[PDB]
Amino acid sequence: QVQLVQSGAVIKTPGSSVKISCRASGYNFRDYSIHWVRLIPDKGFEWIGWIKPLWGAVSYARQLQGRVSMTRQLSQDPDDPDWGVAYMEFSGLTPADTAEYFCVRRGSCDYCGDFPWQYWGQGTVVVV
Amino acid sequence: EIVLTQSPGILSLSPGETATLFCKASQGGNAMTWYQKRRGQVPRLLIYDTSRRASGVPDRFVGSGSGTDFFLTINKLDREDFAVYYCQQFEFFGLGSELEVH
Amino acid sequence: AENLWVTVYYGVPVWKDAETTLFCASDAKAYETEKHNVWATHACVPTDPNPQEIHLENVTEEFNMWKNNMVEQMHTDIISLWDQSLKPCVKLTPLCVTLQCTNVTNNITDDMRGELKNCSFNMTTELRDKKQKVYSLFYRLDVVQINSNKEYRLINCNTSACTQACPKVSFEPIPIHYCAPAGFAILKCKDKKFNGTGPCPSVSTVQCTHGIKPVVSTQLLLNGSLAEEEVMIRSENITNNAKNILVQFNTPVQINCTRPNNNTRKSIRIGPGQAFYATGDIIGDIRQAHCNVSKATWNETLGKVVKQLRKHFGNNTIIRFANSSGGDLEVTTHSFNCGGEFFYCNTSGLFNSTWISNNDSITLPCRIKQIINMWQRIGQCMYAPPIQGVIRCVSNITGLILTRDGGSTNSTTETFRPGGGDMRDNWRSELYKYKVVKIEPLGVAPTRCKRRV
Amino acid sequence: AVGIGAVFLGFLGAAGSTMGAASMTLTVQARNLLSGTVWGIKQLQARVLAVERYLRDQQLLGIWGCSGKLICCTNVPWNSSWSNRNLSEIWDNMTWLQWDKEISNYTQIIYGLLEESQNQQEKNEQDLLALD
Amino acid sequence: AVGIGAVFLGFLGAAGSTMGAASMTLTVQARNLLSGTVWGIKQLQARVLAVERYLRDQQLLGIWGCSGKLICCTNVPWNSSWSNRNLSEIWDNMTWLQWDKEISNYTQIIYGLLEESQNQQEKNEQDLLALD
Amino acid sequence: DIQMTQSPSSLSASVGDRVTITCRASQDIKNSLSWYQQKLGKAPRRLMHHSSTLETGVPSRFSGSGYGTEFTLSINSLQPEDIAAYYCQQYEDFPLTFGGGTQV
Amino acid sequence: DIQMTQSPSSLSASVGDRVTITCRASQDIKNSLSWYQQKLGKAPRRLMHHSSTLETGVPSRFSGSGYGTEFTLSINSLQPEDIAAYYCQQYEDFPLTFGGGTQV
Amino acid sequence: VQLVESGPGVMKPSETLSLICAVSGDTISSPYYFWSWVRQPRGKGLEWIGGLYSNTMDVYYNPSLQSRVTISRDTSKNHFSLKVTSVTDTDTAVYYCARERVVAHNYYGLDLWGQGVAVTVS
Amino acid sequence: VQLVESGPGVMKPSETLSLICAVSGDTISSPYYFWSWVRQPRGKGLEWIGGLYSNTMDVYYNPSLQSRVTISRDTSKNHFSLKVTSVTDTDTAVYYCARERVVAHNYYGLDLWGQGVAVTVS
Ligand SMILES: *[C@@H]1O[C@H](CO)[C@@H](O[C@@H]2O[C@H](CO)[C@@H](O[C@@H]3O[C@H](CO[C@H]4O[C@H](CO)[C@@H](O)[C@H](O)[C@@H]4O)[C@@H](O)[C@H](O[C@H]4O[C@H](CO)[C@@H](O)[C@H](O)[C@@H]4O[C@H]4O[C@H](CO)[C@@H](O)[C@H](O)[C@@H]4O)[C@@H]3O)[C@H](O)[C@H]2NC(C)=O)[C@H](O)[C@H]1NC(C)=O
Ligand SMILES: *[C@@H]1O[C@H](CO)[C@@H](O[C@@H]2O[C@H](CO)[C@@H](O[C@@H]3O[C@H](CO[C@H]4O[C@H](CO)[C@@H](O)[C@H](O)[C@@H]4O)[C@@H](O)[C@H](O[C@H]4O[C@H](CO)[C@@H](O)[C@H](O)[C@@H]4O)[C@@H]3O)[C@H](O)[C@H]2NC(C)=O)[C@H](O)[C@H]1NC(C)=O
Ligand SMILES: *[C@@H]1O[C@H](CO)[C@@H](O[C@@H]2O[C@H](CO)[C@@H](O[C@@H]3O[C@H](CO[C@H]4O[C@H](CO)[C@@H](O)[C@H](O)[C@@H]4O)[C@@H](O)[C@H](O[C@H]4O[C@H](CO)[C@@H](O)[C@H](O)[C@@H]4O)[C@@H]3O)[C@H](O)[C@H]2NC(C)=O)[C@H](O)[C@H]1NC(C)=O
Ligand SMILES: *[C@@H]1O[C@H](CO)[C@@H](O[C@@H]2O[C@H](CO)[C@@H](O[C@@H]3O[C@H](CO)[C@@H](O)[C@H](O[C@H]4O[C@H](CO)[C@@H](O)[C@H](O)[C@@H]4O)[C@@H]3O)[C@H](O)[C@H]2NC(C)=O)[C@H](O)[C@H]1NC(C)=O
Ligand SMILES: *[C@@H]1O[C@H](CO)[C@@H](O[C@@H]2O[C@H](CO)[C@@H](O[C@@H]3O[C@H](CO)[C@@H](O)[C@H](O[C@H]4O[C@H](CO)[C@@H](O)[C@H](O)[C@@H]4O)[C@@H]3O)[C@H](O)[C@H]2NC(C)=O)[C@H](O)[C@H]1NC(C)=O
Ligand SMILES: *[C@@H]1O[C@H](CO)[C@@H](O[C@@H]2O[C@H](CO)[C@@H](O[C@@H]3O[C@H](CO[C@H]4O[C@H](CO)[C@@H](O)[C@H](O)[C@@H]4O)[C@@H](O)[C@H](O)[C@@H]3O)[C@H](O)[C@H]2NC(C)=O)[C@H](O)[C@H]1NC(C)=O
Ligand SMILES: *[C@@H]1O[C@H](CO)[C@@H](O[C@@H]2O[C@H](CO)[C@@H](O[C@@H]3O[C@H](CO)[C@@H](O)[C@H](O)[C@@H]3O)[C@H](O)[C@H]2NC(C)=O)[C@H](O)[C@H]1NC(C)=O
Ligand SMILES: *[C@@H]1O[C@H](CO)[C@@H](O[C@@H]2O[C@H](CO)[C@@H](O[C@@H]3O[C@H](CO)[C@@H](O)[C@H](O)[C@@H]3O)[C@H](O)[C@H]2NC(C)=O)[C@H](O)[C@H]1NC(C)=O
Ligand SMILES: *[C@@H]1O[C@H](CO)[C@@H](O[C@@H]2O[C@H](CO)[C@@H](O)[C@H](O)[C@H]2NC(C)=O)[C@H](O)[C@H]1NC(C)=O
Ligand SMILES: *[C@@H]1O[C@H](CO)[C@@H](O[C@@H]2O[C@H](CO)[C@@H](O)[C@H](O)[C@H]2NC(C)=O)[C@H](O)[C@H]1NC(C)=O
Ligand SMILES: *[C@@H]1O[C@H](CO)[C@@H](O[C@@H]2O[C@H](CO)[C@@H](O)[C@H](O)[C@H]2NC(C)=O)[C@H](O)[C@H]1NC(C)=O
Ligand SMILES: *[C@@H]1O[C@H](CO)[C@@H](O[C@@H]2O[C@H](CO)[C@@H](O)[C@H](O)[C@H]2NC(C)=O)[C@H](O)[C@H]1NC(C)=O
Ligand SMILES: *[C@@H]1O[C@H](CO)[C@@H](O[C@@H]2O[C@H](CO)[C@@H](O)[C@H](O)[C@H]2NC(C)=O)[C@H](O)[C@H]1NC(C)=O
Ligand SMILES: *[C@@H]1O[C@H](CO)[C@@H](O[C@@H]2O[C@H](CO)[C@@H](O)[C@H](O)[C@H]2NC(C)=O)[C@H](O)[C@H]1NC(C)=O
Ligand SMILES: *[C@@H]1O[C@H](CO)[C@@H](O)[C@H](O)[C@H]1NC(C)=O
Ligand SMILES: *[C@@H]1O[C@H](CO)[C@@H](O)[C@H](O)[C@H]1NC(C)=O
Ligand SMILES: *[C@@H]1O[C@H](CO)[C@@H](O)[C@H](O)[C@H]1NC(C)=O
Repeated sequence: QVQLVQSGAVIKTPGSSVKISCRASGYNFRDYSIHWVRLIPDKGFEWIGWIKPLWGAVSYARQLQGRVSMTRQLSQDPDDPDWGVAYMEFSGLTPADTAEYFCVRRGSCDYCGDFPWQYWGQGTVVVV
Repeated sequence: EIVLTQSPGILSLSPGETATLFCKASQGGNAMTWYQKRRGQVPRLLIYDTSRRASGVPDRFVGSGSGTDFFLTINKLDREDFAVYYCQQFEFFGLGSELEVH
Repeated sequence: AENLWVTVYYGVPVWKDAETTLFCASDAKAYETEKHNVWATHACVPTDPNPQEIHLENVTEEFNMWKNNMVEQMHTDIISLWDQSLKPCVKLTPLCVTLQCTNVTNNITDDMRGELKNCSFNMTTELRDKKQKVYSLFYRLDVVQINSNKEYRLINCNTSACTQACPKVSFEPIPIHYCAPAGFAILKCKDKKFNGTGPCPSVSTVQCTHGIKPVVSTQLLLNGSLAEEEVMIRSENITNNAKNILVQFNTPVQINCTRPNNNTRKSIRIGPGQAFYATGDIIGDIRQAHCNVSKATWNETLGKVVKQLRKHFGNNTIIRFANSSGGDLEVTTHSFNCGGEFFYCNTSGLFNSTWISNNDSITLPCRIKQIINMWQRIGQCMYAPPIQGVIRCVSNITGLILTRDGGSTNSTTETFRPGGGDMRDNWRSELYKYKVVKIEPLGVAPTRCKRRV
Repeated sequence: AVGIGAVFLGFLGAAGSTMGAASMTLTVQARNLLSGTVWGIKQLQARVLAVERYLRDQQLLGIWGCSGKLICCTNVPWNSSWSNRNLSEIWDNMTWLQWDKEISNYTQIIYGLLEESQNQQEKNEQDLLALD
Repeated sequence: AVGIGAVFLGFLGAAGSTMGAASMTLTVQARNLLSGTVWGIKQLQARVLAVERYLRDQQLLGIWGCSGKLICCTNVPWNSSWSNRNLSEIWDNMTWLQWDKEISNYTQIIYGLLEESQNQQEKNEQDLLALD
Repeated sequence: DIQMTQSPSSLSASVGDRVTITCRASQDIKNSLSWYQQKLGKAPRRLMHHSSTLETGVPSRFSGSGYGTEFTLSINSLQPEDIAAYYCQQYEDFPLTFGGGTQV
Repeated sequence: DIQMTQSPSSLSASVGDRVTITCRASQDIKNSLSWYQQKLGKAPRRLMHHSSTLETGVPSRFSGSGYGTEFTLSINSLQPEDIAAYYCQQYEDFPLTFGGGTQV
Repeated sequence: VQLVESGPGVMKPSETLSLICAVSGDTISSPYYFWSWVRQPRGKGLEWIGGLYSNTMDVYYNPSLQSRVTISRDTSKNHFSLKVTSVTDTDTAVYYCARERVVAHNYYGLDLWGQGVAVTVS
Repeated sequence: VQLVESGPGVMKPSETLSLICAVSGDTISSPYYFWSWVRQPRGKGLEWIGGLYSNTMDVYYNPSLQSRVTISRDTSKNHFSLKVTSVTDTDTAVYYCARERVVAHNYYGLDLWGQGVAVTVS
């Protein structure tokens, strides 16, 4: 099994900064490029970001450069190279960003490309 | 950027049948991907790389197509699948195709 | 007659695409200074000189570099003989002691953060019951503050105790000639304009491949083999913003990089025969190590790569360059090896210009690490020993590694940012020209001939 | 011809020629099928994979109409449904690479007809040299 | 016959049949004689033991009257003291398993007799193609 | 490759009759035919294997005889469900080939 | 092995002349001769390959013709540097063999 | 025990006809059972496609249709598959997968069949 | 680009005749070039010794002198060497190394020649 756990729904104030964890376990972490996405009320989707965790190299969509960062932490022990933790620090909130965020993984399928994201997480809504 | 358009948008049909969604990318040859999402839950994957479904999803779902034109076929519409359906290549998404109880 | 008959023909040249192992070769010049002063001298054989390069006729062979084999097993092979050049060296588990550490005796200014920490510690001696107080110089990317008093520890010691490199073994790459086992063949495309996949219409079989030097780099793949005349980008595919657009150009950019801090090697005996090496005293004048590139060649080569990068996007496209965007330390810099030392040099000052559709030297600063964690495994560190003298080396920048940002909703500026990431793409530019095939003989073909009974 | 006017006899040397040109230089693909720590295990399994492939092809050649003969006729006639070509267009125009794609679906029926033709001919030689 | 009424052509598939039945399906025991850390040393020595056994049997076959022919006659008559049986009781009643026990004591005289017969016939062909 | 030929083709008899259908081969098979009965839109229910011994679940009102190449089916008491297809099929050498088709 | 024979042997013509020199083989070569011109104590400068098309750096005052086995060189405009050796050479099968020798 | 086939039938010519036959109640790894694919278009006779045994590797076809058809068999899903590439109009037919006894090694089998599925190619 | 040969020739019969030919300006590892050693004694004809290609292994000679002569080629010094063992008095000759185009693969070559050296054997 492959599991993604998020954190709970946070109601916030305007102008503030939020931190959403995304903790992953059940697989070999350093193969799979992790992505981060949003769902607004009645807007459909739009995509935020992507992170390779073997060195943590990131990129974004065009409307989020310089207010968001994503870091990661690997496992520092020689017994369990499985689990990884991604942090999304998100700063500069506005009433437009009132949404739910999902961290998400390209799965282990045989006809995968990259961008068919298979495994999703249970999601966190945030309202400012 | 490449803009998507789905063919039914809102649909309100009958169970037991077949339905072909069609999506229409603006430049062709793509890797086409299909998604089924229930309301207020995790979206999971239906079809990766335009044809082939995942493990542990029912084989009533088949994706087909080529070029700039991509069909999503469902045969024998069961009671579970009243949801919304999305189609995507990489960093964009469709508007959202909904299939409804009528 | 009209009733033709089958003959089995043996040894028809046809081929099919396959997957197999390959096999080394090197020069004779590597064996003159002998017996593991560089790696792979006890591993694999000398070549035949003059690789028998046979061009063919009227054949169109479909090449592909992105689903290619043989670039995976170079990535296993370099790691495997890296482990085979680190097995018989000395483990450094008695080094991880609490340090008493201070600044090096330098005129401190408040803005410049000091790169040298002079630590002294307890260490065992050759006799196990006597112990010595010894002192060393360390770089601030290799020491952490454990929690008035300032006691420090080495950074690896809550992960794994790890291994000193032997100063017998060198680090400069000898070329490796990859070569085919009996029953396979290696095909080379020889077109100039060739962007990766599809039919190449002039192929050549070869016995062994050409000179490939495995040189590790993160951005700015260096000492690489140039193109033929133009500048070519290559991609997996361009509009996906996850796979690395890698660009290779013709004329090199000469890059001079140096450490001027004059170092003294000092040997401390850990116990019986464990000759630990450390930095001794810094003489001369303490500086920061730095890389240099010439301005005019950089401006003209960046003009050539924006000229051949505009073809995939339309002609009215503003293209700028930013520096690297985040992550840890060995993807924001370009990181490279020079003569037995590791460098991590902050390349903000190269990739910063916009372009419009209508004596002179750039310097860039560079930090020095000593514990490296090569290929990001868990229980491994290679400790480099330090070398005497002012270290300097020249090299040739050839090819760059670029990932886009997700530029969206109609506005025609598209940023490019360098950041290498994966180790394979410094080899896949070196090996985009070969594929392996399996010969399958015994064709079957008709003629007008019947066997006598 | 040879020399300065040669379609090149090298290894795989005439691989895009017409099959009438590749009907001569045929030992040049045969004789380059033999020659050629933890690394020696990889080297030895390369060489025993090579000689196991060569032994499987010698054993598959031998139980048909030819032991080692390298040009080998047999006694099953040629079917129109396999190629529907004339002789002149495959011996005067077509390449072996393109031939192997034209007849790739018609493999593993020709080898079955070869096995039955050779086995029935060997029992015919057995009964012919038995009764005399 | 075949199919639903078949004494089964499988690997070792008719091993208890009579030798007239096992005289047909004979390539089926030939072609399954090739195919197939510290563990790879055991694996490679299994495969080179297999191909060394197969090469010793091909070389022992070849210096008798047949190179790779799979059904092979020669020029020495059959002695009464080896079997004392009729033809019909070994081709219509007896199995190959029982036959290998019946001629178990009469091995290593027949092979030397084949060697002398083939070597004298090869020198007879040598002088007969010499003197003309 | 062995061809099979089945005679007769199109039949319609009364109740309680005894119908015979023969079939012939192109080379000698001597022990090897099987008989199959296929109703309309259904799977073929096998009469028998090896032309002289029957299958369980089928009564004694069907029979097959012959030896060598020409073989013969005989139904001695015709029931009203017999208006269907029947097929003799060889199993001498690969490929298997059925009969032509019996329209009774 | 293939022998070659070059006829005639020795000439001395006046200026502006047209000299013809033929050579014959022992089996049919049909496309394959090359022509070489060697001055005194010097390397042989090649006239042509394949008997009908020329080398760069050599003018149109030389020619070769023929088909099959007998082939023929012609110089239509003799220059005073032509008093030298010439050779036709086969490249049909190994070994290559030259002509006899032209003393013009 | 019943043999269930699957596969929709309406397709375009020169394409990918694929049929699945699977067992419910027992397993396909039982020894000595002849597997057969046999087609029949309505108005025409019984046409033989494929036949093999349950417990070997060597597989057999009809040579007159052999470049169009291939068969497959695996026990991880207990699937028995027919594949047709380059379908003409002469394959609009009902199709039968069949499990038959071999009669020398099995007196105790059940001569199982599929129900036959109808594939129509325009 | 010029080919320089070397080797003095004043020796005794039945001995070690050795000649070196080398390139200056370019390299011998360039593909598709016919290499040749061809001798000529004065008063006698143009005699063919050896010829090979630049990019294979199989080498060729004249069979009438083949036990006397052999050839060698290596790119670490860019040497193209002639060896004659067991000489007679019929090797007092000028000797030429030659680089020729193969005309089906090379329209753009330079048909190169050495100047030839004179060997006199008493
Ligand atoms: C891209 O490609 C370029 C081109 O090769 C490459 O640059 C080369 O980098 C290497 C670094 O490894 C340089 O090699 C060193 O060069 C110095 C100086 O060499 C000059 O002077 C000598 C005369 O002494 C000449 O013979 C020579 O031709 C040069 O002109 C040498 O001193 C170095 O040798 C020492 O280091 C080796 C490694 O330890 C030892 O094996 C060797 O024995 C020498 O040891 C000496 O120092 C030890 C400690 O200092 C001491 O213990 C010993 O006793 C001894 O004193 C080495 O040859 C090379 O010169 C560069 N090339 C050029 C043209 O400058 C780039 O590195 C490459 N890019 C990348 C990223 O790799
Ligand atoms: C990669 O390389 C590039 C350049 O090669 C680096 O970019 C520059 O980095 C510096 C920081 O390292 C940037 O910031 C500048 O630093 C000055 C240092 O002043 C210090 O000391 C005084 C007194 O001790 C303090 O008051 C001060 O806060 C600092 O602690 C600042 O003074 C500069 O301030 C600027 O703005 C203020 C007002 O905002 C003015 O008063 C100043 O005069 C000055 O204009 C400045 O902040 C510098 O900007 C970077 N360059 C660019 C172009 O952005 C990268 O840091 C390097 N990265 C890595 C990872 O190596
Ligand atoms: C990293 O940190 C270490 C501490 O662990 C520093 O090491 C010490 O550094 C100081 C500064 O140089 C050294 O002190 C000097 O010692 C000289 C020699 O003393 C040695 O020898 C005598 C016997 O002759 C012993 O008694 C003594 O204990 C030492 O072993 C003195 O000569 C120096 O005096 C200076 O001033 C006089 C004034 O007249 C001058 O005439 C002299 O020429 C001289 O300039 C001074 O006292 C100390 O010895 C070091 N300790 C060790 C163990 O080496 C490192 O310096 C620091 N790293 C760097 C790079 O600075
Ligand atoms: C990486 O990205 C590019 C584009 O995003 C993509 O390359 C594309 O490949 C396909 C085929 O490999 C190209 O498709 C061709 O386009 C014409 C347009 O008229 C069509 O006729 C064809 O497309 C379909 O036809 C095939 C049969 O011929 C079908 O089997 C198939 O499903 C195709 O959909 C023709 O093949 C296409 O043009 C390129 N794109 C570009 C820009 O050249 C590549 O596949 C991507 N890779 C991944 C892993 O995403
Ligand atoms: C792939 O490349 C090979 C290598 O070149 C190629 O084989 C040869 O091709 C050339 C031309 O492409 C052929 O040359 C001509 O062929 C025609 C018909 O085949 C002949 O009529 C020609 O004869 C003329 O020349 C004679 C002397 O010059 C004249 O006397 C005569 O009157 C004719 O005018 C000439 O031979 C050549 O024959 C083939 N080689 C062989 C062995 O056939 C091959 O064709 C290329 N394949 C493809 C698919 O392009
Ligand atoms: C082995 O030792 C290494 C060094 O001794 C460890 O590496 C360090 O790991 C920490 C994370 O554990 C990295 O980050 C630091 O974390 C603290 C705590 O963060 C808090 O502050 C933020 C601020 O908002 C808050 O949001 C968080 O929720 C936390 O409450 C910070 O205060 C530090 O400034 C720093 O960010 C270090 O960067 C990293 N150091 C190095 C040199 O790598 C390593 O984790 C150890 N491994 C194990 C298994 O113990
Ligand atoms: C190298 O090893 C020596 C020997 O162990 C270390 O010296 C010892 O360091 C400890 C600190 O953990 C000293 O303890 C302290 O002593 C002071 C008085 O000096 C006392 O007030 C404190 O409460 C504390 O107990 C200890 O005295 C000292 N040993 C001796 C004999 O004095 C040394 O720290 C190590 N490192 C270096 C850089 O020398
Ligand atoms: C890539 O280029 C950009 C553009 O300059 C770099 O952004 C700048 O980076 C410096 C270093 O972080 C920032 O300086 C500040 O320094 C103080 C001193 O300690 C520190 O406390 C601050 O938090 C900050 O680090 C500078 O503000 C920043 N500029 C902007 C607009 O963000 C970027 O760092 C470069 N990337 C790398 C990896 O160097
Ligand atoms: C000795 O090194 C320490 C750090 O190891 C320096 O201490 C502080 O360094 C920071 C730089 O990040 C400065 O901003 C602080 O002002 C420094 N504190 C003090 C008290 O200086 C220190 O500067 C170095 N030198 C000395 C003489 O202690
Ligand atoms: C790489 O370039 C080649 C040619 O340079 C491209 O191949 C064909 O290019 C022509 C020219 O526009 C197109 O009309 C064809 O449709 C292309 N064919 C195919 C199969 O792609 C090729 O598309 C380029 N590929 C990439 C990844 O850049
Ligand atoms: C770097 O340091 C070394 C040694 O620390 C210096 O080498 C000395 O050079 C002088 C020059 O005449 C010699 O007399 C000494 O014997 C050398 N020292 C030793 C220990 O051998 C070198 O000069 C320094 N380089 C620079 C550029 O400062
Ligand atoms: C890198 O260093 C080399 C030498 O270390 C520099 O080459 C010299 O350049 C100057 C400037 O024209 C010339 O006067 C010298 O004759 C050159 N010497 C040699 C040996 O080439 C080179 O310029 C440096 N690179 C840069 C970008 O400055
Ligand atoms: C990176 O780009 C910035 C602007 O995009 C450069 O900063 C300017 O540099 C010019 C050249 O001296 C000055 O005239 C401007 O005043 C600078 N503006 C600011 C806001 O600093 C910067 O020089 C570039 N970095 C490098 C290393 O060249
Ligand atoms: C780095 O670039 C230089 C030129 O910028 C290369 O130098 C030329 O290399 C060829 C190949 O050996 C020589 O024929 C030229 O004569 C060289 N030029 C000069 C001026 O000497 C050099 O080869 C490149 N590579 C390395 C490893 O230094
Ligand atoms: C081709 O083969 C089929 C069956 O394999 C056969 O019916 C047909 O007669 C054959 N035709 C020829 C010309 O051999
Ligand atoms: C041979 O088979 C392939 C698929 O295996 C098929 O696409 C192709 O059409 C076949 N060849 C011919 C000539 O029909
Ligand atoms: C059988 O062998 C013995 C000796 O080997 C010989 O004396 C005897 O005549 C042989 N008999 C026959 C029938 O071959």
